[PDB]
Amino acid sequence: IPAIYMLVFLLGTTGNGLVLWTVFRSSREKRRSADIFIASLAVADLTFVVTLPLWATYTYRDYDWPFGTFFCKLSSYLIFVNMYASAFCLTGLSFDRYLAIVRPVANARLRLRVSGAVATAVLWVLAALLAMPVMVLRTTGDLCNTNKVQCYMDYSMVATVSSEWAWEVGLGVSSTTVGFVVPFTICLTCYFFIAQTIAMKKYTCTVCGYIYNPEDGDPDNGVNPGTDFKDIPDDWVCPLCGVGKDQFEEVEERRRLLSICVVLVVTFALCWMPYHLVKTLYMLGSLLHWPCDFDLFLMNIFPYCTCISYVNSCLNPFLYAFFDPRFRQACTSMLLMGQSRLEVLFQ
Ligand SMILES: COc1cccc(OC)c1-n1c(NS(=O)(=O)[C@@H](C)[C@H](O)c2ncc(C)cn2)nnc1-c1cccc(C)n1
Ligand SMILES: [Zn+2]
Repeated sequence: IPAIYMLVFLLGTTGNGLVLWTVFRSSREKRRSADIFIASLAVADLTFVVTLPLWATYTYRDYDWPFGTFFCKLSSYLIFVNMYASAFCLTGLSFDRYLAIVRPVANARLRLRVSGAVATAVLWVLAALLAMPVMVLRTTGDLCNTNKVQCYMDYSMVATVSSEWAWEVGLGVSSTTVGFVVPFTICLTCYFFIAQTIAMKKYTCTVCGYIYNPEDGDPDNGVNPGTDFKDIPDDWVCPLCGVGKDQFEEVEERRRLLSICVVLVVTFALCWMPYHLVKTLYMLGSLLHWPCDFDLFLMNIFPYCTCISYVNSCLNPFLYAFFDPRFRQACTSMLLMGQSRLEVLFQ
């Protein structure tokens, strides 16, 4: 348990430090549309790793904060700011893939570069405003131990004499809504509309090169616009060379940007679902009144839920090295940079 957290800090600073460097090293006119959200995700994951030496020492001494009041406020604020920001970056990535693949409006009216620049400014402004009450409510002090001080959320500042639970559940449910429920629903809607257009795959002639598009079809021969290639009558031949349906190959479009988007979302959902499910169940446990044995599990699973959420911060650079070919190409170029460095030092 303590050795695992120490490994995350080592893989986080070097991992996210590489991701941030690879995007910045790329040319001004050679940058991808998704790169603006990739760079912002790297900044969010990097600052998330900076809060680990404050959190790991706190867990070692079993809930003890020897840093201060301002450090308890800032670290807790940065943890939640980056919690919303990383989720909003994936929302931007999914919407970027939606506007490009689906295309709801005209190509000139879409403004993909403009929309991306607007979304990145709005997400960083929202993440700071939404996580703002966290910094205000967080304060250091003795709870029961007296000799050992702990950094906790003190609801007494805004709540009345009995509405202390109401604010914990009020801010708690909204955090799951803003940070997971709303972004994941947009993520699911984007993926659904993307798969909807892809559903009817293109077929190309291996003889002449006729690119059959299911959207346009072939109304000159009899194929209605919207007919799938498999739904086409068996008597139909190529309108350019007259070859059978058996001489056509399926267009397996190498959608690399969607592969980076899906993998990052799936891994995020696997690392954010146990943290958000245990939290919501604990908040609902006081209102719905769940059994004594059920609440005992959630209290012991939660410190491990915060562990797997920290894993996601250092797991992302590994995913860029397995599915993204652009990051793999810049990695080899980084060793070539070190090869010219050793060649310039001796010549
Ligand atoms: C803002 O970081 C903190 C700093 C110090 C202590 C903390 O506490 C565990 C957090 N913290 C908090 N506070 S909490 O809301 O008061 C929390 C204690 C809540 O009462 C609760 N829920 C579920 C159960 C079963 C019991 N009790 N919630 N999440 C995190 C967190 C931590 C690390 C990484 C991530 C992604 N998140
Ligand atoms: Zn043909």
